[PDB]
Amino acid sequence: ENLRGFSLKLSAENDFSSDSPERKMLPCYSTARIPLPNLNEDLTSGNLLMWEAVTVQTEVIGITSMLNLHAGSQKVHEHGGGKPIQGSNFHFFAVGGDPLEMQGVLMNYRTKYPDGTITPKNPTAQSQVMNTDHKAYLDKNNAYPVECWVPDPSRNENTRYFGTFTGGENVPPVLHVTNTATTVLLDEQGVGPLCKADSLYVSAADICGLFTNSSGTQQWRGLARYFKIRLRKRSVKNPY
Amino acid sequence: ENLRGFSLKLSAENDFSSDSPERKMLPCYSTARIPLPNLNGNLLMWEAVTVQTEVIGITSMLNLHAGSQKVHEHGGGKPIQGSNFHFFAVGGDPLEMQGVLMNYRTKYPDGTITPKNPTAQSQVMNTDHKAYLDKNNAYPVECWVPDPSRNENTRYFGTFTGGENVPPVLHVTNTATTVLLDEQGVGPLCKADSLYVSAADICGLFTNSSGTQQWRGLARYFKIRLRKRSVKN
Amino acid sequence: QVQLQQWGAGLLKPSETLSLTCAVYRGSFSAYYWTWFRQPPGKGLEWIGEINHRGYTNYNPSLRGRVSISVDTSKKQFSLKLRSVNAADTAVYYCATLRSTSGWHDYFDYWGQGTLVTVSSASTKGPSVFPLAPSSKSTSGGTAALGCLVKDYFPEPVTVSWNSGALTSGVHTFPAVLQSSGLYSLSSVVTVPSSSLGTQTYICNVNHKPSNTKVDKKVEPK
Amino acid sequence: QVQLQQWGAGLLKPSETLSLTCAVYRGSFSAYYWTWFRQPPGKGLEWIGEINHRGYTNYNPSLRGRVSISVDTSKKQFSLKLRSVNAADTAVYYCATLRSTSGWHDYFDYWGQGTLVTVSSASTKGPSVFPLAPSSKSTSGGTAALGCLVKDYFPEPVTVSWNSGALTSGVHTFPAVLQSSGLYSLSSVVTVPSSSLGTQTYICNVNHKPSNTKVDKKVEPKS
Amino acid sequence: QVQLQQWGAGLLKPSETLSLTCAVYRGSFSAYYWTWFRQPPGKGLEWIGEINHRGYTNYNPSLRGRVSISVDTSKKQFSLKLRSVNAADTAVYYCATLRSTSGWHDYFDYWGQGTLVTVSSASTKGPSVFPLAPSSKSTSGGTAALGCLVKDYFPEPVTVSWNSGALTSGVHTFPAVLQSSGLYSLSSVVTVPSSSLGTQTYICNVNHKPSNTKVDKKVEPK
Amino acid sequence: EIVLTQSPGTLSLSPGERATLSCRASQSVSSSYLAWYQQTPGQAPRLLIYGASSRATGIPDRFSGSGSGTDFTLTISRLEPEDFVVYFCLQYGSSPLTFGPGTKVDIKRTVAAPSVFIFPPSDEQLKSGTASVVCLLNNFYPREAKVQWKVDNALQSGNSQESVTEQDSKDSTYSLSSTLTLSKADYEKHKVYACEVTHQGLSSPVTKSFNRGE
Amino acid sequence: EIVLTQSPGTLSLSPGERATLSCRASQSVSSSYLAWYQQTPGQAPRLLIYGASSRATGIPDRFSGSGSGTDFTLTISRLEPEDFVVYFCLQYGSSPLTFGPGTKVDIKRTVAAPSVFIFPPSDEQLKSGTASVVCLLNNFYPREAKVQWKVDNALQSGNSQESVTEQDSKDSTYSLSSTLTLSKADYEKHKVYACEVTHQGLSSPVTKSFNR
Ligand SMILES: [Cl-]
Ligand SMILES: [Cl-]
Ligand SMILES: [Cl-]
Repeated sequence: ENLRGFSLKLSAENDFSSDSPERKMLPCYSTARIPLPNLNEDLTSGNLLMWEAVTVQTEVIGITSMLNLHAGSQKVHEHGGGKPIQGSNFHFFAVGGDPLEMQGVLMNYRTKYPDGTITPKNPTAQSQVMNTDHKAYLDKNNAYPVECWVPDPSRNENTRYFGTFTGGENVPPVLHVTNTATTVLLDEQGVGPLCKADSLYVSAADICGLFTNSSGTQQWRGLARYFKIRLRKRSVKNPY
Repeated sequence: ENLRGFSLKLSAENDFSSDSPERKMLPCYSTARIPLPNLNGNLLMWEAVTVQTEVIGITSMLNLHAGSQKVHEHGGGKPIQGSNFHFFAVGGDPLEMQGVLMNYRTKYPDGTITPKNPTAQSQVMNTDHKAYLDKNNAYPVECWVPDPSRNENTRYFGTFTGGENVPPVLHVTNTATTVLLDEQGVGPLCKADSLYVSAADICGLFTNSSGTQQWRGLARYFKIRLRKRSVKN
Repeated sequence: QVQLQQWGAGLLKPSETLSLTCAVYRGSFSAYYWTWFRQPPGKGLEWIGEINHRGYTNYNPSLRGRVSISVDTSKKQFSLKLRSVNAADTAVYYCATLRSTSGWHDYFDYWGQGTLVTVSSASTKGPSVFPLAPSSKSTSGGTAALGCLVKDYFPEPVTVSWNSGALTSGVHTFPAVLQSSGLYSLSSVVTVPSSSLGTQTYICNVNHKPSNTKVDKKVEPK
Repeated sequence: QVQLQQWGAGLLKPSETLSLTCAVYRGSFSAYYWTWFRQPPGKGLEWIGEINHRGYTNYNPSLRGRVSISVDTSKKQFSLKLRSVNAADTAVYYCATLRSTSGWHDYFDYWGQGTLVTVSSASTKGPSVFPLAPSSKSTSGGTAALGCLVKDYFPEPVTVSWNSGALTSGVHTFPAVLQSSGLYSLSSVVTVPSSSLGTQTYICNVNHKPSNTKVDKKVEPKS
Repeated sequence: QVQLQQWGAGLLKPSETLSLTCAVYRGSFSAYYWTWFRQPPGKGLEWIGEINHRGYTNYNPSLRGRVSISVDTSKKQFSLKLRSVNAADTAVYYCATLRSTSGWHDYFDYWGQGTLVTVSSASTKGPSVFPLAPSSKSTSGGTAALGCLVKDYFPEPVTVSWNSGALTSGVHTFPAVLQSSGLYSLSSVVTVPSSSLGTQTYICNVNHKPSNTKVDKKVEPK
Repeated sequence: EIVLTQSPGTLSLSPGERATLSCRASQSVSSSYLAWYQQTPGQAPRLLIYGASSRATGIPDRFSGSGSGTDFTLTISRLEPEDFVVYFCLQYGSSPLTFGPGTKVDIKRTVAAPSVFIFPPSDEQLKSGTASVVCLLNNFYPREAKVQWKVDNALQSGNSQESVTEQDSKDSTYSLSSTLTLSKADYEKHKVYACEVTHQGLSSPVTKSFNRGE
Repeated sequence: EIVLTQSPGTLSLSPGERATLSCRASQSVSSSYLAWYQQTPGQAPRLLIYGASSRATGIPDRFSGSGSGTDFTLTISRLEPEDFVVYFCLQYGSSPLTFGPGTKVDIKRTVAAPSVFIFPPSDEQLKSGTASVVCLLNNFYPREAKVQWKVDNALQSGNSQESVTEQDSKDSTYSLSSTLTLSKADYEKHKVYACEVTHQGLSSPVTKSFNR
């Protein structure tokens, strides 16, 4: 309850045949459904109105908290400051009018995933490469482990997603903040995500790197993501 | 059969005169022929206009609990890192390749297609070493590169990043498109209603608790937009 | 792979000061809180107290005033001192770390091997080994019971085998009891076929290392 | 460069406990599964069991719950205890690792030197060394055959050389045969030029380490 | 983790040369200014001087040009020489570093264990231990006082315990006083129930290590 | 200090079954700072769970913890043979750190009555001036057994000591020794020496006895 | 447990030829977890192949493994002299790990007749009260040979023991010792001691014999 935004310390060197990660050691994708105002006087009119996502401004919140090198981080050397958060990081966001659609891929198909996680069902050796059986909706917060799931480029017709993975022992975190940067969400046809049932879906994973305790134990550190989505009224044909 | 997407562990320090790599230690180019709908006043060919592509399962490398050497005492597993190669091609013919070897005296094993009758010149440029990427899991990545002297009907893109500790850096988005049209506004023309997709996505080396290293690869997705082009002959 | 090596005098006399040292190998001395526990014979565990590399201490009030914990950063050692010991201080004493200096979130499970600390004025004494002879009153439904009473030894331990370790089946060696004398007593018994009493020889092999006492007692029928 | 050093008492009487230790002298103790095998004389190998650095064990059912394996992480050692030994436990026992803690895909080939374990009620006895003298009945053209009969010793092994290891050409030291007595016997023979008899001296050097027996028997032509 | 190990002869006659060495056992020898301090008995501290690894020195004018500090970079040692010592040079001498070669902003707190230096014409001498016997004149309302006078010893220190360290409650061991003779004296006292005077034995255990004097004086009622 | 109570005192269950062990605190344990330890006889405690629900490095996934405030549970999902030992809870939310008194997990088997054997003193002991009389209760289940010494039908008290083996690895039974100690003088003043055994496996109390000088 | 059978028991080929060794399992070996080991006399096993087809660190490329499920092959493409030793398969797909009984690879050579030598017991042994009579069959090929003891033309039955060397590293031959053991008493009851040797390289069976 004190280390909100951290994982349980990382286990290492599990046999591929005996790999049973703790639930609290596994970062999961974040998701929220944002209710939007009803636009429709009625649902009988020839044309109806739907919210259309046009742009998103987004950034990671609290990046300067990593300038705390006094709280619990291993000294870099004798008399030195604490070790910065560093190592493998993943920065991902999606905006859609439907839940994010995901494809399952595993490091280890024999991993025994714990209760409270949703992971690829009936995994095979093919699950370590591409097994098209592993399709999920990001339909639950704090459930889909980041290590099991990626955004599915074969689907997500009504979602725009953006991710960067930087892997490595000592990878430096590099994070930008500005309220002047906008990502356009309109497709080739000039249409943004259309918000079905007056619902906007925001999804994120922001693993900033590993925190190192004085012992050498490592914990994932995550930070919140802000979304500001510009929406416009789009006329559609009444499907009823 | 349990470590699909991994190579056999890397041998090291073979004599150049006695270099016999194990077949399952050698990553190969991936290729597939995609059959297209049959089209045939003027004859019609499918023309590849754009490709959307990304590496699938990049987040699987956040598993630092399965079998990777601890970074230090009490630490998490070592991330996949080191030399990586990210390559894709889209064409209306099989990818055309040029052979170049680290060591012309390498004895390549049965099941690989590698430069035939190699000489010392095969370590630089030997124009004898021409191949079609005409078989999946056969042409070792270390022996072959896309041939810039050919591939008139293919578009190819590759980045090699070499080094012990190179970090994998991989982007995913369904908003990025690569245009396949040439200077004349003509994309690859799909001969015999066939589209050819080719890839190599070596992400880096996985390190076991022993310090042994294995190549990790990931699948590549392709979405190709095609249009009907009127052609003569 | 933090390694805790425990040493100090395990046999103390009443009124003396207990002195134990824990040496840290294959780990950072500065990175952990160093803790002492004790477990009295057949009882639960008591937290004694703890120290860090800068010498900041916290003690259990249950033995406060009597307890001192110290660190030697040059030797990567920490020590326990317990003053005015009596019979109630008899326990296995453990050095340990339960967490790093980062805090309780970074929880650990490194323990020393433990020191058996016996508080007693009693002198080192080898046992008398008496036969528990098989008879009509020590036979039941085709099985006969025999044994050895290993009486009046100090300190623990004594080891018992039967026919030089060749007889393990049916053997029960009981935990030692502390007598009013301050000396220990243990019984070792074995059940065998009643028919085997005439044919087979049964010898208990008792070793008490502290007194260099080795007894090979033939147990014969009454 | 992972190095396994093996030791422990090889000579046991029936019902006793076999105790062997393997030291890991180079390489990470925590990175491998540590395994015991045995090979009875002139047979194939048997898997006994294995352990990791946390002490998790798996055993062959064939040993009938008589087997225990332990680790000492402080000494980087692992040990085998086999209870209630009998004649069928006679074998060379090997410590090894076949794979890292990453699993069976990460396969290795590090073996100890092996320990000859003999289980028998027989007592330690040095060999009698009898000459096999060259004569008309043991000579053929330019070749004379001579040897030493190394009879009635326990346990294995014996080492035999000729002229302190200077004579190796034409030497045949036969595998030991276990006699009804529970004692071992073998011959060592050599073929040499018949012209060299009397001119060259032929001495078999017999060492039986378990009984501290050293014998240097001069083999001279028969009368 | 800088560790300072201090040694040198502590007992000196007037006019002799004090010679102390400090060894830097862990930490960079070249990275710190190396300093000597002294603390006279029951007084504050005096800065003697300092040196860096290149041998640049600064000295306190108070020592009247009698002081030399040197470095041995091969041994990672620095030394104090004080010439023409007198009684006023009696002190605990400490080696230390207060800052790195980067300057006074980079301030440190590494100290040697200290060396007791006694400068005196007196020669090493064990104490006479006299009882302070409990009486009518040393009894008040159910409390009796008793003690030991540990008289005419040199140099410091002496240790005193009661009943081999078993009696600590009510014990007061006074600081030593230097007499006009140049010999030390101290008293150790304990207050006990008046009822215990006939029954309970009271022995003060005096150890003066420099003279190899051990005394166990029984203090009985007068 | 915070007082921890553990329930039950003894848990009797079969290999492969689910074990649920309870730890209750006299007041709220700050930050759910509650650890579970396993102890095998002759070894230091072994951490299973910290922070109420965090599994320790290298601990099998069959071990899990839950709870907060005053109420905590250790679950062993599928009991292995090595799990039939002692479990302690430790609170570290309040100084001083305090442990519960422990729960023993024992292998549930069918009820087995003890085989009762009685042993007179040896002649060599009696000559030395002491009489040790031993009653053996062998291979019984469950552990609960009462031994009563009777000398010439007079119930004895203060002059006996009892010792019990750990649950046997082969047959999952207990054994008990009771030793009656008298002086040679007091021993020779009486005739009938009897140990009376009460146990769930017996319909009525069983007496084994001898007459002095049989 | 999984039972492994190896074929043939003994394989006879010349240096430079291709060797094919078979390992067959009583049931399917999970994940093709089949290893091939070489054993030279007096040494621990040496890993050649793991995972049915993966060549171990530093192993020459002339060694290759193939197969899956129940049926596995070790191929030695061009035999070197050091390769003429014992080969074991190991399955590690099922607990317990089990080995095959092994295959010996022998050098195929021209037929060589044994030189037959007989040694009477030494005087020193006779003094001790025992008579060991040794018949040496030296440097023969192939391995198949019959030795029969006759004492005063009476065939012996259960008082002889045979020992055979492994194929010699220099000349690729076998040698065989046959030892007749009698009491001094039984030895002194007879005159003629003969060992009769039968072998493909001999025109007729050869008798080597002595009086006393
Ligand atoms: Cl799925
Ligand atoms: Cl070519
Ligand atoms: Cl080889």
